[PDB]
Amino acid sequence: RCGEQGSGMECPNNLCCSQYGYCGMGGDYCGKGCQNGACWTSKRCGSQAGGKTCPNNHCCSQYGHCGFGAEYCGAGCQGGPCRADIKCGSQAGGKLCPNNLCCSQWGYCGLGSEFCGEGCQNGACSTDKPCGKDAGGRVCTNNYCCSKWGSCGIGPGYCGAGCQSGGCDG
Amino acid sequence: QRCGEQGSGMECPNNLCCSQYGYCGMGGDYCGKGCQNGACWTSKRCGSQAGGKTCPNNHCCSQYGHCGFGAEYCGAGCQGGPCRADIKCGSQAGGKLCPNNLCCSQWGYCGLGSEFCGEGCQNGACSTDKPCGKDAGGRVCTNNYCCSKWGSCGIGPGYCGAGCQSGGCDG
Ligand SMILES: CC(=O)N[C@H]1[C@@H](OC(=O)NCCCOCCOCCOCCCNC(=O)O[C@H]2O[C@H](CO)[C@@H](O)[C@H](O)[C@H]2NC(C)=O)O[C@H](CO)[C@@H](O)[C@@H]1O
Ligand SMILES: CC(=O)N[C@H]1[C@@H](OC(=O)NCCCOCCOCCOCCCNC(=O)O[C@H]2O[C@H](CO)[C@@H](O)[C@H](O)[C@H]2NC(C)=O)O[C@H](CO)[C@@H](O)[C@@H]1O
Repeated sequence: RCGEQGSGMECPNNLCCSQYGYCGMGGDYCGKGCQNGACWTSKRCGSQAGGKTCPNNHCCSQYGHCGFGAEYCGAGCQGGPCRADIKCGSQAGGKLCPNNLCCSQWGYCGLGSEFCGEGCQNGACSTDKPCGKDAGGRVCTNNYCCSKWGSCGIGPGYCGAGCQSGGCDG
Repeated sequence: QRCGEQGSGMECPNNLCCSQYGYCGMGGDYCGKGCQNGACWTSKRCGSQAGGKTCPNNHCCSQYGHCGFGAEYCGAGCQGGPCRADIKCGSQAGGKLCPNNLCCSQWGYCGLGSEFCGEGCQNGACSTDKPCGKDAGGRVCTNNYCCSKWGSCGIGPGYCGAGCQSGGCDG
């Protein structure tokens, strides 16, 4: 299942999540009731939608609609994989990258070893620095949960029993 | 309920990692060894370097065939996903299809949204929903989409199952 019926799961290759939480293509999926993917009626995002982000890594246009191509990812792009470089980190007042993108040592948002590897400042860093009581009490970035084992992440093993800090369950 | 191979190739929201066990999260247990999609610490391979495989989660395929985001991945040499360069398609570019079900606009560019998927859309996830099959003079869908017994194009058991007239029907 996808969307609401499956913890916000998204379909592969821009397939549409129907109102019943099934992946497909055509009116019964992409038409009325479409939850995510290549929905015929584009989702709202950005300033026009209270800062809401686009699903499926779609770009948020200057008009607050989700999609792909120059009109969405080009000039005035508000979110998603915008064509413009996106600044983050201590170079930009500690600004986080949206959608868990990694902030590189240089203060740019992205994914891949150049971003998530050595010097990664926030997001889905691969550096896996220890947190919690055995790490001076370092809290994770992005409000990620610090597990009882002193590692940062999201999931029952991080946010559940023994969660030391972050988005711990409650 | 599950992601990855445990959940019909399902993908996590917001680049969350699908663990080797088909659950969504962040950190080593999900993004580390066994990660299936999302922000895997070891980026998936794509493009020419990997048999033309496309990146999951709509990540960019860099010139070197690794999945990710940023100028290094979506900029110069980008082979797939939301590349920064405009992507040509349709009659303007020899009837080329768009990847990942993206719509080919009236102008022959790949994208998503009404400008691309609306009037004049040539292939991909067009919202124009033009008829197919016995009542459309035997016309077939683009992208090898299934034509349902009802005469509409799509993918799913209602389109590809019983009564399927053309496309990638079941069997
Ligand atoms: C982006 C956005 O948020 N769009 C909204 C918004 O949509 C619009 O506002 N649409 C207005 C239609 C666009 O008309 C505005 C004029 O644009 C000026 C530029 O010239 C227009 C035609 C030439 N553009 C063109 O041919 O673009 C193509 O080629 C370009 C290369 O030159 C390429 O960069 C573009 O990506 C191409 N665009 C397509 C669709 O192929 O509201 C809609 C209704 O709620 C909504 O559905 C839509 O999602
Ligand atoms: C990371 C970053 O912030 N890049 C920024 C940043 O870029 C720079 O600062 N670039 C200037 C030089 C970078 O600083 C040099 C030190 O960093 C070294 C990083 O290591 C790069 C080594 C080459 N990597 C490589 O080949 O990766 C490929 O193979 C890897 C191993 O298999 C694999 O993990 C990668 O995924 C591969 N990369 C790609 C793109 O496929 O600012 C730019 C604006 O000025 C901005 O556009 C750019 O996005």
